[PDB]
Amino acid sequence: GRDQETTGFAWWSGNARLINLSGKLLGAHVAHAGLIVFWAGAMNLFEVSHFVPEKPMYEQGLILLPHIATLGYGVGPGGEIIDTFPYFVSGVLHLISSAVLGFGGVYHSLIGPETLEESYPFFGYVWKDKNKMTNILGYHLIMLGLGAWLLVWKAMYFGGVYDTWAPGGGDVRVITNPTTNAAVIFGYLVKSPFGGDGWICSVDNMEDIIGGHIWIGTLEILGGIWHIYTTPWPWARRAFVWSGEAYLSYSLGAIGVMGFIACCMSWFNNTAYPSEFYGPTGPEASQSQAFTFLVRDQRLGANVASAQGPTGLGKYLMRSPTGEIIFGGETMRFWDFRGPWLEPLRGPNGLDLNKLKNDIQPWQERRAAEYMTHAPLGSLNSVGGVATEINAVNFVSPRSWLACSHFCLGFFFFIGHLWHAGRARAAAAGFEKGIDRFDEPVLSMRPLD
Amino acid sequence: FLFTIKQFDGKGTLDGIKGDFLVPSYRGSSFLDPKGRGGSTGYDNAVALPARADAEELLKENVKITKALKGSAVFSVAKVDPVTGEIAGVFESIQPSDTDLGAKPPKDIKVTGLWYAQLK
Amino acid sequence: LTPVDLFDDRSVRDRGFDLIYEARDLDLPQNVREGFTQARASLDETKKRVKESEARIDADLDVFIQKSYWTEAREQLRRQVGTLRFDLNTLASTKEKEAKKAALGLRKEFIQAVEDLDFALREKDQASAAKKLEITKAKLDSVLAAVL
Amino acid sequence: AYGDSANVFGKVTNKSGFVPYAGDGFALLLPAKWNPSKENDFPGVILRYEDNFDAVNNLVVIAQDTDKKAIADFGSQDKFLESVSYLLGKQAYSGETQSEGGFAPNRVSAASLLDVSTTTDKKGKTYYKYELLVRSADGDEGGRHQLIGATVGSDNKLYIIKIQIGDKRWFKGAKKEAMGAFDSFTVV
Amino acid sequence: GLPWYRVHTVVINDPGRLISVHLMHTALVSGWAGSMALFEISVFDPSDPVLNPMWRQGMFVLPFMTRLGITQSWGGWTISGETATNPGIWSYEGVAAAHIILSGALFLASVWHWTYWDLELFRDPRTGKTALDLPKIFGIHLFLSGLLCFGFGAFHVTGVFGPGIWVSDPYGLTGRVQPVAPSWGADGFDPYNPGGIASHHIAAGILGVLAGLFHLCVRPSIRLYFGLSMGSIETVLSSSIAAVFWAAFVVAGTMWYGSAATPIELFGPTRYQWDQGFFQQEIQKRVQASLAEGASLSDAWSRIPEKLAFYDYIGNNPAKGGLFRTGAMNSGDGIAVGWLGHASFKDQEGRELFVRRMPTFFETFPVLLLDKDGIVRADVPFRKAESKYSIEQVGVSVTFYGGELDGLTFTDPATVKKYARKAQLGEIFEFDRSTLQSDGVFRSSPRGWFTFGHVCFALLFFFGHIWHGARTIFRDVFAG
Amino acid sequence: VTLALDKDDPAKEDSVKGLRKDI
Ligand code: CLA
Ligand code: CLA
Ligand code: CLA
Ligand code: CLA
Ligand SMILES: CC1=C(/C=C/C(C)=C/C=C/C(C)=C/C=C/C=C(C)/C=C/C=C(C)/C=C/C2=C(C)CCCC2(C)C)C(C)(C)CCC1
Ligand SMILES: CC1=C(/C=C/C(C)=C/C=C/C(C)=C/C=C/C=C(C)/C=C/C=C(C)/C=C/C2=C(C)CCCC2(C)C)C(C)(C)CCC1
Ligand SMILES: CC1=C(/C=C/C(C)=C/C=C/C(C)=C/C=C/C=C(C)/C=C/C=C(C)/C=C/C2=C(C)CCCC2(C)C)C(C)(C)CCC1
Repeated sequence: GRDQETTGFAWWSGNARLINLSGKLLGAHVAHAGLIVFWAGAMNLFEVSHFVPEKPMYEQGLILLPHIATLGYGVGPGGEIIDTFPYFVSGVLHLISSAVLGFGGVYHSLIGPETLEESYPFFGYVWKDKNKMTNILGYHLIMLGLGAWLLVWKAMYFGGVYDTWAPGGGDVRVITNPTTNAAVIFGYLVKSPFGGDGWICSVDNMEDIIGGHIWIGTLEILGGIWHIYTTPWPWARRAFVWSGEAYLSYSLGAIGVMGFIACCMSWFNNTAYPSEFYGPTGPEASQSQAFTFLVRDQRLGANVASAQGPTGLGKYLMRSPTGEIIFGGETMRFWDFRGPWLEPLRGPNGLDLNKLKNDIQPWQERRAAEYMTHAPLGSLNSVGGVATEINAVNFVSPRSWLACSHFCLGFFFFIGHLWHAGRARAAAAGFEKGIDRFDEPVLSMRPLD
Repeated sequence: FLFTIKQFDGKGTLDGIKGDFLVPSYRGSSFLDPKGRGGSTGYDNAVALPARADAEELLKENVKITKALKGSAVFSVAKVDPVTGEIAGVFESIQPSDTDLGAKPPKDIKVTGLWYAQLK
Repeated sequence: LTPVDLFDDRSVRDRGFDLIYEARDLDLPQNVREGFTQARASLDETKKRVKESEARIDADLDVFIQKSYWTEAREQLRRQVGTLRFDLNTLASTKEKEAKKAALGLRKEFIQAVEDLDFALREKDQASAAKKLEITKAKLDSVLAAVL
Repeated sequence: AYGDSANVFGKVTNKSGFVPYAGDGFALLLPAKWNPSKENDFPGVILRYEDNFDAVNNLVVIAQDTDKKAIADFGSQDKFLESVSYLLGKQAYSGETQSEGGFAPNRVSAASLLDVSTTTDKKGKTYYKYELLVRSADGDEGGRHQLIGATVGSDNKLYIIKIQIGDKRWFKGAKKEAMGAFDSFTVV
Repeated sequence: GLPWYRVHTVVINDPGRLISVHLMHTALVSGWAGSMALFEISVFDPSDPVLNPMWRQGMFVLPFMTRLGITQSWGGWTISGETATNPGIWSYEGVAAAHIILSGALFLASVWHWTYWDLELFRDPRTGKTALDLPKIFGIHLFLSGLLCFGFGAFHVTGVFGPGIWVSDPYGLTGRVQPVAPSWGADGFDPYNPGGIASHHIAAGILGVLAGLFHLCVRPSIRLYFGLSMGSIETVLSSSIAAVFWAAFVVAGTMWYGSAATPIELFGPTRYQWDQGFFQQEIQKRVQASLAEGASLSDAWSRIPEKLAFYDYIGNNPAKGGLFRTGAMNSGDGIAVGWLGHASFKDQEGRELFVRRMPTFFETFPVLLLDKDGIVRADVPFRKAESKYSIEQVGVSVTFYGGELDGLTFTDPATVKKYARKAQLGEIFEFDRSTLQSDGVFRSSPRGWFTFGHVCFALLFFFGHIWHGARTIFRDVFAG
Repeated sequence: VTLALDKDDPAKEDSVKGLRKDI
């Protein structure tokens, strides 16, 4: 092990004693991967064991199974779960794989050499050695590109991902014409993050998703080769801190942003996160309620078209500021919502009361009714309900869990970026420990006021 | 103002089809004011000032009149597409403005525009 | 003071007025709430619904394609045809061994055709949509011949 | 200070969700969570219970002396419903209005009969039963479900049970309680 | 350069100028006493002593002057409402003028003591340095204090020489300043027993005199003197602050909870009185008696004194007020003109319906009419889509017995609901909210304002005791 | 008619008369 007397780092900063220990650092990272793979496998098998075919996955508080279901495994027409053995296979595979990674980490943390540069030059690396650092980034960049292409392969081959917008009903579909038009693929990137544009969260077609992964997959592999055969340019070296903590701070900041984006994706996107498995989105639940009553009242004998509300802005239907006909009520804020159950009734100009008056299919109703009841609203003790509700329902939208968890994760990792980045910059300057007590810069600065 | 031609019964020539239309109250009886006083659902009294809860404030409290008014509209067919059975022309209508549930007098709103319809 | 008016709306329940309430009964199994079990139980009702979808795919849709009403055509797909895939599956399930397998194969070939036609509407290609629709009609008729 | 040992590792007393209640010639299984109420909404109220939180979910058992020895004597179920319409309530609002969607002019409340039935107890007496959903311009609770059942006891007394549930709670489980108590209602 | 919060520390060791600075404070207090009184007299209306009492007129010092005897005024008017036949030198105006003249005299005295601060009296004879024998100073002052206390209770309060103290019936319907006799018994400790004041002041007074002699004769213990820094002026200041803040809490509670020293017809009714329906029970009681005698409802309600009915009003409740709702009670509800009479709400069935009164804790309370059994039979529904207790469907009619609306019956839903809203606020009285342009909101009585101000001062003075006391105990550390 | 309590209580449930002797 190590002691503070020889490192200057206390036990609460012990892992910081592994910065220059390449061999030990390898074991630490490899081991941590084992933990991640372990949970993926363990929790998956736990979910499979606690899964029941009489209830939707979202009602069973399952988060991992929805991911496999979206990949198009053990799912059928309407999102109905045919079998769960595929899910069991995934858990078993990850769990056993975690053992291999665990052994490697333990070895590279005990028997393995504390450093590798002395023995294995290829693995041997020193922070600041930009060339080597860029090469390492390249290798991992290629790996991520291959992973994205594996998804693209599963979409156009080896079966297909589940398409909630599939024609004549939602089910797994083999993407055959993935969007490769740069304008469409990169359009999302330049889209405003505000309402309507929804930036990249707006992606509603699997064709763009698979096509976008095609673009990112290629660029990452090409970028890896570039970083493998190129060294940072003068401008970069003069505008970046070359240190392990600095490199970590860059990753911390990036992963923190990715966390926030993932939170929004799980809360707004319904394509990449099928509402059939992940449950309805906040906007989806609201629109579903308006549709549920609109249908019920219309059947009772109410003209939803000319039904003035208390404010006079239409009880069931109204016009979006843009002009599109939208459901009335506070759901006006979610007028930009788009779901496979509501699209058929829509048309060039907002909703089509013709479809609403006649052509409303029973499933369009049943689905909306189910979504309305299973809204994302919930409590920490898992007491399902808008609020001020009695303890009767035990359900919290999986979307809520992912959105809340990843948001908090992103926030902390951003704070970690600020901590590591600032310390890295201060370390480079040399004032990380504190003031010289003899070269205090302020004492040499202008007396200001 | 609630722009509307509810219950319009124009009966002029192909052009200038003069008619009258209903002008429902801009706000419904349920609609509650800032004070909470409303028609079907409301305090009906100035709960804020207990000593003056009921007084000349009657015009604003316990009134919340939601009676519907009437307006006149004239439509004219500029063109007719017989093959597609579609008609289009200009419309002109003068309707009363919001009366704040009787709190304020209504104001004449002259709305002019174009109209399109398919005779099928 | 007026008595609350009463209306005899008992007929609403006949026109699926309890669909929403049934779908919101968590006590009912998910399949029951979704109506999947009900349809799988009612073979004649399922077969009828399938023929309704056939009419929409055959004696319809082509209209929008002719007038380039892509939005309506793409919405023509799904909607009532939305359950077609589930319907065809249960009818094929009625078959056995090779019969069921062969029927499922026809179901797949048809499902592929409907997706090709839908992509044509997405690209707003009338010529491709027209020919694709004809292919879809043939596919459905083949599946119908087997499932029915 | 009765030395009753705590039910440590014991068995639950009642999980049926319904507590059996007995009254004057009438018996029914009141919802367990529902608490006694002290508001006589109508004349002849004998039993009045309401949900712990939402008072909209309430149950009233009205017993009125009636010469008729049979609920049929009152006439057709529709006729009887007209005579018992008072339960649905009365619109105090009288203001002329036409800005209420889904409601006839000058009408801010509408009751819709969705089901009618005439069940009979083992004893043999029949039970005029009606299911109605009352909607309001405010649309509070998304409507109020009304389960009304009536019959004449051997005491030559008309017994009427009216259960009201806010639509919100109706499709959230409250229906199960209402139905159980309504079916439990029995008059001797 | 003494900090702003330490400028008055200059006289800490100047006994000669300490009297001067104290003389100033006394002068300012005396001046305000007469000034505020003169202002109140200039803005007071003695025309109506029933529906326009002093507390309704927002008077604060006038009640205190009346409490000890002052009732007449050179304006030829008595606080009783009758003409002041001979107000005398002690008229409200006279006592005010006296305090103002006293203030002036104190000011001149302060000037002299400030100028001639170096008096040999302050110097100690043994050393010659300025030294005060705090031990004896307290004793002599305590002895004089006891004399006044005993004299006030045995003469001014008793009446033998003093005019007397204000005593009123339990319902403050009738009361004035009459000589009282010391209870000298267990009842003497009853806060609502006037006699207790004379007995307590006489007893406390004689003891104080004796205690003063002890402090004057017996010297302080050596251990106690040092332990309590009996040689420090700040020591007495800290202990004195503890005494004033303690009394402030006691005085406030006496005003809020009410007592024989706080007449309800001089400071207004207490909030608890309404909470327990004190005046309301009396009104109903005598009404039932008159009905039992055989008089009609009108006769019984006509017998009810408007003053008693005026007490039975949520408006007169002191708690019913606002922190920034400044002004007299008359402002915000109008000047009471008369009593409309008792309002009897009855349903079509003939059942008598009682309007639930508004609890003090509630700024706005829903109108509910309940039967004698206590079952709500009628109310003003917030939702009228399908009401089941609507005043209309219940058919409630309000009939006023006695007062202005005596024999007046109202069936108009709006009219009945209007009276029902007033009924929930207690007896229905006519109010002129034009002369003062009332805002329509209730104000607190002088009783409530006095309690709030003195409680606040008391809580703050607690910090003063801790601060000055800490300085005395840690004088060595605070030294500098 | 109604007893003073049968009147004070419905008007004020916290009235001393209604809040006393209740045992
Ligand atoms: C008769 C009571 C009394 C007396 C004689 C004193 C005397 C003294 N106090 Mg003091 N104090 C008291 C009560 C008293 N205090 C109480 C109740 C509190 C609790 C809030 C305090 C808290 C307190 C603190 C925190 C401090 C003192 C300090 C001092 C000394 C400096 C005075 C000063 O700053 O000049 C005065 C100069 C000023 C600018 C202040 C006047 C400004 C006021 C707010 C305006 C006047 C408002 C109004 C007229 C006040 C009277 C209200 C009354 C009618 C109810 C001084 C010897 C200071 C000290 O160092 O102790 C030795 C010190 O810091 N006191
Ligand atoms: C992901 C969590 C994680 C990982 C992977 C590591 C990894 C490592 N830490 Mg570390 N540490 C952690 C968390 C972690 N730490 C936390 C939370 C703290 C704060 C309490 C510390 C504080 C800390 C200090 C102060 C030090 C380390 C050190 C080290 C390195 C060698 C450990 C050692 O010297 O003796 C090894 C420890 C043991 C032999 C005891 C048991 C550990 C074994 C390997 C765990 C195996 C468990 C698992 C069930 C085995 C599976 C077997 C398989 C067949 C299934 C190593 C690479 C040391 C170092 O190298 O500094 C330069 C050092 O001094 N850590
Ligand atoms: C992969 C990301 C990552 C990595 C590799 C590191 C690595 C390191 N960090 Mg660090 N950090 C991160 C993320 C990361 N951090 C984030 C996101 C934050 C924001 C909260 C921080 C905030 C932070 C601070 C404030 C400090 C470090 C420090 C350090 C160094 C000391 C290691 C150590 O403490 O020894 C052994 C390991 C421990 C003592 C950790 C103990 C276990 C923790 C305290 C229990 C927490 C459990 C947690 C609640 C579970 C939920 C997590 C999540 C779901 C919310 C080390 C090199 C220290 C340093 O000096 O930097 C050079 C230091 O002061 N980090
Ligand atoms: C036969 C002779 C006689 C008689 C008949 C009485 C009769 C009476 N005396 Mg009395 N007394 C006598 C002799 C007599 N005394 C003698 C010889 C002395 C010694 C000199 C006293 C000293 C004395 C004192 C000190 C007091 C009385 C009081 C009273 C009255 C009781 C009502 C009361 O307690 O006030 C109201 C209720 C209380 C005082 C109890 C509350 C006390 C708390 C502890 C005060 C709060 C202090 C604290 C800082 C507050 C914190 C904040 C708070 C929110 C918690 C009563 C009429 C009291 C009085 O004057 O009435 C105002 C009283 O305070 N007497
Ligand atoms: C270095 C170190 C550390 C740690 C680290 C780690 C984290 C390790 C781990 C490692 C690992 C990572 C381990 C793991 C393992 C696992 C395993 C080995 C598994 C196994 C499995 C099996 C045996 C089977 C199972 C099964 C199946 C799958 C099927 C079904 C049934 C069952 C479930 C039975 C610490 C912190 C202490 C610090 C110091 C140093
Ligand atoms: C897959 C897919 C897709 C695609 C996506 C993409 C394409 C992504 C990418 C993204 C990206 C594109 C990312 C990147 C990022 C980067 C950045 C954002 C940059 C940053 C920068 C920095 C951080 C720096 C800074 C600075 C300055 C400049 C100054 C000096 C200092 C420094 C240097 C620090 C889509 C859409 C179809 C959807 C579906 C799926
Ligand atoms: C010189 C002289 C003269 C005259 C005198 C005089 C004229 C006196 C008076 C004086 C005065 C005229 C005094 C008074 C002053 C005032 C005061 C002393 C008061 C003050 C006030 C206060 C202190 C209050 C405060 C506050 C506020 C306002 C707010 C709330 C709270 C309180 C209330 C606390 C003669 C003829 C005698 C002769 C001799 C000389």
